[PDB]
Amino acid sequence: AVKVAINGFGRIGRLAFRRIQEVEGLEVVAVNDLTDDDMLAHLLKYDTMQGRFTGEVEVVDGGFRVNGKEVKSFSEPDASKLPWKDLNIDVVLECTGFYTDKDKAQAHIEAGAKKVLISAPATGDLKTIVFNTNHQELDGSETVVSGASCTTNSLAPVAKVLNDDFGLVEGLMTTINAYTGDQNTQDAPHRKGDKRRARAAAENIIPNSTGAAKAIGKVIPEIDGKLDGGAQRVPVATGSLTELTVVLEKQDVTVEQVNEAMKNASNESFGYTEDEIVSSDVVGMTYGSLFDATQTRVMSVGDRQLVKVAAWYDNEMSYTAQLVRTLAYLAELS
Amino acid sequence: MAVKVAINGFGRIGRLAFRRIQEVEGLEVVAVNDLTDDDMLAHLLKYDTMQGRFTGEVEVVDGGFRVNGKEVKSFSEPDASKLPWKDLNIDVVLECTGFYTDKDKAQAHIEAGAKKVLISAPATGDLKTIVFNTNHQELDGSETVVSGASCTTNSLAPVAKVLNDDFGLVEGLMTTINAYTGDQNTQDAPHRKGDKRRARAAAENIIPNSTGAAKAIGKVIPEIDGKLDGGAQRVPVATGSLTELTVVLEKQDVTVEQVNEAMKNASNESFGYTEDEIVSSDVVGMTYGSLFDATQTRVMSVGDRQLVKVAAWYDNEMSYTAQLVRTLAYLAELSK
Amino acid sequence: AVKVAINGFGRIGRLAFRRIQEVEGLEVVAVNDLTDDDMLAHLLKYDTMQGRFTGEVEVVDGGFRVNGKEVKSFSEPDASKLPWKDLNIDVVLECTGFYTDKDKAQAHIEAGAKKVLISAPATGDLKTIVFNTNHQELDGSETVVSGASCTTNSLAPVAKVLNDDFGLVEGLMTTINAYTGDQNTQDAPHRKGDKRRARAAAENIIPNSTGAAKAIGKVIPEIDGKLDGGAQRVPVATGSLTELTVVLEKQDVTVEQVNEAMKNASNESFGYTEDEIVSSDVVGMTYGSLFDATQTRVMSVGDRQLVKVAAWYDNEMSYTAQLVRTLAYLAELS
Amino acid sequence: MAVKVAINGFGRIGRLAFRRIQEVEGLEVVAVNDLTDDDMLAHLLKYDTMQGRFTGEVEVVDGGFRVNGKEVKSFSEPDASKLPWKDLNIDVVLECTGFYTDKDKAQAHIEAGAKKVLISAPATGDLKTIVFNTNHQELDGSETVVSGASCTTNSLAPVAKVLNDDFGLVEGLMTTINAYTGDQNTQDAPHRKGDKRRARAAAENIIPNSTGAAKAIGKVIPEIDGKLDGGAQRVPVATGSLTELTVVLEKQDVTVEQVNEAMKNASNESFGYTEDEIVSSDVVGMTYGSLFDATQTRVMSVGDRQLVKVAAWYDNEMSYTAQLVRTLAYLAELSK
Ligand SMILES: NC(=O)c1ccc[n+]([C@@H]2O[C@H](COP(=O)([O-])OP(=O)(O)OC[C@H]3O[C@@H](n4cnc5c(N)ncnc54)[C@H](O)[C@@H]3O)[C@@H](O)[C@H]2O)c1
Ligand SMILES: NC(=O)c1ccc[n+]([C@@H]2O[C@H](COP(=O)([O-])OP(=O)(O)OC[C@H]3O[C@@H](n4cnc5c(N)ncnc54)[C@H](O)[C@@H]3O)[C@@H](O)[C@H]2O)c1
Ligand SMILES: NC(=O)c1ccc[n+]([C@@H]2O[C@H](COP(=O)([O-])OP(=O)(O)OC[C@H]3O[C@@H](n4cnc5c(N)ncnc54)[C@H](O)[C@@H]3O)[C@@H](O)[C@H]2O)c1
Ligand SMILES: NC(=O)c1ccc[n+]([C@@H]2O[C@H](COP(=O)([O-])OP(=O)(O)OC[C@H]3O[C@@H](n4cnc5c(N)ncnc54)[C@H](O)[C@@H]3O)[C@@H](O)[C@H]2O)c1
Repeated sequence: AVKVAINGFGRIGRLAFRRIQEVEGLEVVAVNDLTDDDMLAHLLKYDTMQGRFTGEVEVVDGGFRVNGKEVKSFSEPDASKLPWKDLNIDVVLECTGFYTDKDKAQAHIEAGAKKVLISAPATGDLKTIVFNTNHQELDGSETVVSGASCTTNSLAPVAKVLNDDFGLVEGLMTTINAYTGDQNTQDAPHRKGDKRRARAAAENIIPNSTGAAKAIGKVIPEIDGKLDGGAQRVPVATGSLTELTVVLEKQDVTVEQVNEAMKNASNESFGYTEDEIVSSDVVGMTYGSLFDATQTRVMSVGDRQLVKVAAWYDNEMSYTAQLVRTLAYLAELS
Repeated sequence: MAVKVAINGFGRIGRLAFRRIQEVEGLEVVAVNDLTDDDMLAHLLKYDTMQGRFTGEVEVVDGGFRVNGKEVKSFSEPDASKLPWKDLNIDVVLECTGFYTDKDKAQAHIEAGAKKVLISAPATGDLKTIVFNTNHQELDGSETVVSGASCTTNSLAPVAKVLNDDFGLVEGLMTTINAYTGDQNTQDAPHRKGDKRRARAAAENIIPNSTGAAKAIGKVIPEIDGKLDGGAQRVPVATGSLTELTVVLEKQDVTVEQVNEAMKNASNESFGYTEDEIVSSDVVGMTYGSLFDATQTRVMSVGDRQLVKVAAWYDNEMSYTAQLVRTLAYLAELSK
Repeated sequence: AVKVAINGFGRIGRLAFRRIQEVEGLEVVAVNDLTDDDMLAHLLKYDTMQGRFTGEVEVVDGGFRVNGKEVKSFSEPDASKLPWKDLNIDVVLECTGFYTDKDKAQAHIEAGAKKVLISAPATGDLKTIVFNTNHQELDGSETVVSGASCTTNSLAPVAKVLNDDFGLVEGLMTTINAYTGDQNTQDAPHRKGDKRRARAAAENIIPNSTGAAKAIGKVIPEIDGKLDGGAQRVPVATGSLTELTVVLEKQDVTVEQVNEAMKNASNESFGYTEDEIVSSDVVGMTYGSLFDATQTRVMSVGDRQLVKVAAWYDNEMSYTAQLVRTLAYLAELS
Repeated sequence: MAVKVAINGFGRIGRLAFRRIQEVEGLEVVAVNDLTDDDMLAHLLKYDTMQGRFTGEVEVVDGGFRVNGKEVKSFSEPDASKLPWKDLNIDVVLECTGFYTDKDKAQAHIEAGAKKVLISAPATGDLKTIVFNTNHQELDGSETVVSGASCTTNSLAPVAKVLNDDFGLVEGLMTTINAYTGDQNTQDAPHRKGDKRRARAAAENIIPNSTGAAKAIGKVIPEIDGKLDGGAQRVPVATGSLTELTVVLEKQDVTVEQVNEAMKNASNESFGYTEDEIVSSDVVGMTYGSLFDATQTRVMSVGDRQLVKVAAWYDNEMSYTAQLVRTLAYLAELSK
């Protein structure tokens, strides 16, 4: 099996570990974080939104034992010091939020890992990959790769159908987002100077920036510059919805045509549903994006139309399932 | 003398309307009707989860409750036409039950003796739909049954009016991000109206749902009839809401700055303006019908083709209630 | 298989349905509520806290199809008008909350059902059963039985051990409960005139009465009149905790003896944990009561002691698993 | 003439302390220290999710920020000993960071040049722990570092005292059901202090946790040292909490009426009394250190053997803060 190390055993690190248990060909041999084994084992076993871990977890000498398998743990904040060469690490899943750039994540390679897959958008000379939208741009020789964001993974399959079938002129996005760990429990100073992420995450509708639409061109070059938008973070602990309002080249577009084109593009990353679901129904799903045909709207005034659509994602598990798909493909290629 | 008001439905809107009326001279709530008893009516006025403790003294007496010494008569009658409005010389009934959102049905109050009825919601039939400081001057005194429009309508109207007047509205789509309300279930359970989404645990979900606010904007602003549509996303905050509007405009080369300044230029007691990075809890209890947020203004340009996007905050409770009460005073002032 | 009808397809009724899916010898042939089949099917499929229905559901003619089997559905508020005679109903699971009385529940018997199991405490001379505490008091000649409350199923096995091993003098219970459907979404008149249940469920700590401790005599006669207490309903949508503070006859009681006696009494209804869990970790669990050893406390001043303990329960699934165990045992008899 | 206060840690307690001090004559906040900039400090003072908007004018100026024509200097210095307290003539530091909850560590402020330190939390080392209107009279003017106790301790002490004074306290156990606080994570994550329970999503769980409030009550009421213990359940409300106390007493044949009356007679500006069926949102912003709720009094009698339960509300924020600022003024007033 391909030997995987997880840097940052956080929400995405822990869910990625869970997901790897169920993909033949991949094995997590080491995790790194900023805490002790008592805490790491505990957070794997118990999960507020994603539920109890299936098998058994026991703290052992150099880390913890998950269903018979030993996993080594470390507490090394500076990634260049990690014993990656000695552990023969093939790929590092970079999930800390502190190495979101090609040169920063290069620290893992210096430590002896063959490749790095980052669990967020990242700056620098690197590929940004949404599985089943643009993973075929990987060739196996890449050393540092981005897995895009949760919002990008929800958006890209949708935007791609809109453009291929109808011709995208322009569009604006609003993502209605579960609150995340970069927000405060109570109003307090925010480390990044963000006066809105400073506010009590679970008591507020909180506007915030995102680059998912603005930077879509990294994933779909032919629509680069044609989208923008933002986020509204709201008090659900996981599960999100991307709403996209577009102008198209095709004229007299109907709801039926838009829904049908989306259904026709469905696969393991891109879901399709006509059920009147709500956000808790997407908790733990493995679709990168779940297109919801019940929310499609076409506004027509004379010859001029706006098309609006919406796709659900579990910002946690949807993204994680996409990340682990891209992980296996990157390993496959080499 | 003071305009004599009766509140039908001492719920969220009715109780807040009562509180707001204590702050406004010339209006007096003389009577309250609901489906409960005085112990409960008094308690719910005294204590309010989102809107805070009531400022005054509340005391249960025979026939109702005393508020700062002033007697309020209470009744527990579901059939509006049975109410003693003649004897109490009612001038306007604030209709906040959710069960009389129609011209003919609301006529029950007039039969019972009231002069006028103001309905706390959109309403069917041959009546005017009013957002204070957008189209309240369309009222001419002849009206006996009026709609105060919806919370979402009151947030949207002044925004849409500026967009159209200054830039020419071609078309647009709205999404409103809404506090959950009493027509939703606490736990996943069958829903009275067969709505499979309002059926779900209100404070645990992002819940899509319909709204007539954009579709029916033509009733408040005729010149844009049919040019807006949209929907809601109901989320787990107990009050406070945000309206996002994405539009196509006639004027070309529009900028963020131009839109913001135009919004600011139209500000008043109903239509507020802010450049502060506020969140939903900051508008709880505010008395603006709509609070434009200049920080959320965006412009997408691809060649000569633009989308323009704006957002205005509203406390679906106090924003709407403050507007409802301005319309009430105006509508009663026309009778004199 | 035993033919079951479910009256009230609500939180308990739907979860009992799910649970009944994995019990050979038990079959739901009919459901009754006050809504249409579309609503019923949808709420079976999708569940906010309990997750997606594991099988698959389809609306048909006079009810719905759940994995090959057909379930008849009705919309009859008056139970006496139900076709229980025609459908040969062996047991009605009474989950509406409107028939919590021996004589009231008799309507199902007149309608042609053989037995009624009520999913709550109920008045009149009938047996109140907590599975694995007193289900052997059933002899199979009973026509109407109560499955007790959620709190009673959490409290009974705890209380039994305390009395058996230490002798109960007297105690007070406080349960910290998930909010439930008898509460309002927003501050509003309450149907039962309760000025606390009238308040916004998910935005408050709400004190409220409970008859679980006061009526513990129905399940464990030897401690009748020895317990009382109340509830504090808080904003978690399911998952609850019972705390009990007692005076005991035995002297010099220690935390360790208490915990050891609980672990010794453990079974499939009464679990034991030394993990530092929180409420979301018991969501979906199948124990009626999970004793939490980390929460045991002993106060001593001279020879005088207060002993305190706590046990988790998913007021939803914990109760439901217990109700379905009682259903199967009750049905096995005549 | 004004006493010069510096607040170290402009957090939940630090900010509300600032607000409170605006009602106390002869007390002025001249300086604030934290880990951020004036943009952020000014914004968090203006807008408050649970306690509501600050009404005064706040603007960012060169040395810090200006509040209603009064200047406050701000710093961004994590090391208390490096603060310019001597230059600023600081009389008392209100230590609200959570990082100096120890006599010797808090000494850094004195070395920095502050005359006194009042810590907004329980604190280790050789110092007094003070609940205003329970034991503030213990202060004799020569204290250099003082603890203002915990929120729970302030809710508990006036209750424990009445019970002992009027009934003779044998022993008791406590559960406090608490609003979640900033020492908890928004989502399940490693916890900085290794606490596997505070590690969990604060707003989605009932979370058991320790509290020294009952166990360390002897520092406040010496005559009941060692007679109380208990813990906490942290639940998803953002502020507002309740202390439940179950006790055995020496006085026999005790009634709910005797207990409630004893509590009422003891009531003052620190210890409130209610017979209303309130919930947690009703105490948000209250200024009682403790609000006794007579509706929750219970007496369990089996033969001649009794258990007595009582319950007192507190806003863990404003109740505690109001108590801290009372102890602040009294401490400042000593030696004058
Ligand atoms: N949570 C989501 O919905 C989501 C979705 C998609 C992508 N992401 C991205 O994934 C990353 C992690 O997000 P998360 O929500 O899991 O955050 P998290 O805080 O839950 O996880 C971060 C973990 O990294 C650890 N860590 C921090 N610095 C470290 C260091 N220097 N060395 C080793 N460990 C360190 C922390 O202890 C923590 O356990 C971020 O880049 C985020 O943008 C998050
Ligand atoms: N809550 C909001 O944010 C909001 C905003 C704008 C408009 N509205 C509208 O105002 C109306 C009330 O909304 P709410 O949130 O206050 O609802 P609510 O449920 O809180 O209030 C309705 C009240 O009316 C009473 N009632 C019902 N039927 C009655 C009858 N037949 N006779 C007398 N009393 C009766 C109920 O007991 C309840 O107290 C609805 O039409 C709603 O659409 C609500
Ligand atoms: N929710 C819990 O944690 C819990 C736990 C233990 C016991 N219980 C008990 O179980 C019962 C149901 O509780 P719930 O939480 O599922 O409530 P619920 O409101 O979710 O379900 C009740 C269902 O019964 C239906 N109903 C009401 N009247 C009816 C009638 N006359 N005929 C047919 N159907 C009718 C309603 O439509 C609803 O779907 C109550 O007695 C309750 O006290 C609930
Ligand atoms: N919030 C409550 O309910 C409550 C009640 C009573 C007591 N307390 C106590 O008060 C203290 C603060 O609690 P809080 O809830 O306000 O926390 P908080 O996190 O909201 O505030 C702490 C503030 O101090 C700042 N800070 C941290 N280290 C600093 C440093 N070394 N120098 C300067 N500033 C620093 C932080 O940036 C933050 O703004 C804690 O000891 C807490 O236990 C809290």
